[PDB]
Amino acid sequence: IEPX
Amino acid sequence: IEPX
Amino acid sequence: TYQYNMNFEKLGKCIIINNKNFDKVTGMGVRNGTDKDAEALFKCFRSLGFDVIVYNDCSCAKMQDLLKKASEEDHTNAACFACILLSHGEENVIYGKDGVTPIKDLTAHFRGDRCKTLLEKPKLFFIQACRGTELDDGIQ
Amino acid sequence: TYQYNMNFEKLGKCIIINNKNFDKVTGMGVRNGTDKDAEALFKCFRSLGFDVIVYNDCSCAKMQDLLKKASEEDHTNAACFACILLSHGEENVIYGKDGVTPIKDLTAHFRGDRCKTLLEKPKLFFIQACRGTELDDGIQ
Amino acid sequence: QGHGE
Amino acid sequence: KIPVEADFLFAYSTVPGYYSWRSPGRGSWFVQALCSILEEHGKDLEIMQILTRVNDRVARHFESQSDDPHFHEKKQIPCVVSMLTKELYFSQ
Amino acid sequence: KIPVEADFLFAYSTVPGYYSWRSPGRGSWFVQALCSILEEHGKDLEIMQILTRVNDRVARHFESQSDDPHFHEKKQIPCVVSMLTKELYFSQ
Repeated sequence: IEPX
Repeated sequence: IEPX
Repeated sequence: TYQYNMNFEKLGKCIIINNKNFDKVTGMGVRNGTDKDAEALFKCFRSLGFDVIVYNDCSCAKMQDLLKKASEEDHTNAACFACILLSHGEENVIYGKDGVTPIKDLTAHFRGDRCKTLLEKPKLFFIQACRGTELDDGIQ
Repeated sequence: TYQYNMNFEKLGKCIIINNKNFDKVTGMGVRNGTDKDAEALFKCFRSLGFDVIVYNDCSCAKMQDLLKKASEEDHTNAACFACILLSHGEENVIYGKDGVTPIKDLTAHFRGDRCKTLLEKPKLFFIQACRGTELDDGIQ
Repeated sequence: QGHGE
Repeated sequence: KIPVEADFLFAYSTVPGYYSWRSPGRGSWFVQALCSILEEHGKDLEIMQILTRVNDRVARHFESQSDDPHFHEKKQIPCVVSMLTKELYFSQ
Repeated sequence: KIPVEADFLFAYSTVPGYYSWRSPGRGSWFVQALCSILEEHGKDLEIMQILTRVNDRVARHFESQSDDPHFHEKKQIPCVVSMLTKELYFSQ
């Protein structure tokens, strides 16, 4: 999962 | 009136 | 379902912080009318079924400690928690008679990891205080 | 008496800003998956009755202009307005492909005194973006 | 609409 | 697991960066409204329905007056921040 | 008069100061949840009811998975800021  |  | 479970021995604790007088050094003045708010709020939340406690002219330290200890009490038998803050304020901050303290630090005591007995229970904060000095002149 | 009047010819306009690729100078990476969000959102708001348009990889200036112009359109026959922002961001700001811009400046164009045709009408903003670097480890 | 407990 | 920041609700008397008005004789606008609505519906409406009516009351039935023109004919709109995951009713 | 700041609603994917998670193959948590709730109740629920279910859906159905333990098993809760003066329904 990637952050924003 | 007065501010808070 | 979709509603918070309210089947508890009691609705919960309601903490009211009524700050009227401040130290000269803060540059803040007397908040005339605040006692009227506290009285109405207490009568009101008592009618709702809360165990209300009213504190007056608290220092920043007193405010932090007061809430820290409330967050350390056992709320297992309560459906929720309420806190009302009446004072001077600027953006993200509230005045103690002493000076200024972050609203975030006041409410952090009740995070899910620091107050396990209020986990999954609604935690309410009503805040009557300024958040800067912008004016809304209105329209129409 | 307690509901917004929805008896208009249009539900309203809906602006979707889909930012996926950013200028290397910003140091931000590609937001893979944002296209699925955009398309999912498109169908949804469309189903609600919104006239939605999607703008990809917008610059800060483009976003500002987009919102400004929209605020200068005639919403007399619209029930409300909606805007969705998908991008990188930080506390109070959101990324354009070329940098950051204050979210406040994007929304101020719709103030009651700057967009008479939306006065007393709901103005909705949905924001998918970071607001800091804090982590929520959760509990129990 | 209709809001109900 | 549950988010540590979940289930909080902040009912602010005013929006970020603005003043908040208080009457030395009747009390602050936000509180006057809050108690008024709670007295009538605190036992049969959802917390958000209550605060929304509070928002409407403060915004409509209140306009300032002061010798200082910089504080004359001013308005106010409260700010509700919700992280609640369920609907909240104070009864049954 | 009407406050110039009245009738605004901000639905943030996360609370102030925190991260907001996105799945490269499924999309961000906040949007996945928002769309699924609107697809099923956008026509029969009030805006705050919808967004509250979104808060719950995000806070419960999701939990991160990453190689970097610092991003492992992370949670999220959206943030709704309402200055709305009435109830909102997308119908009739």
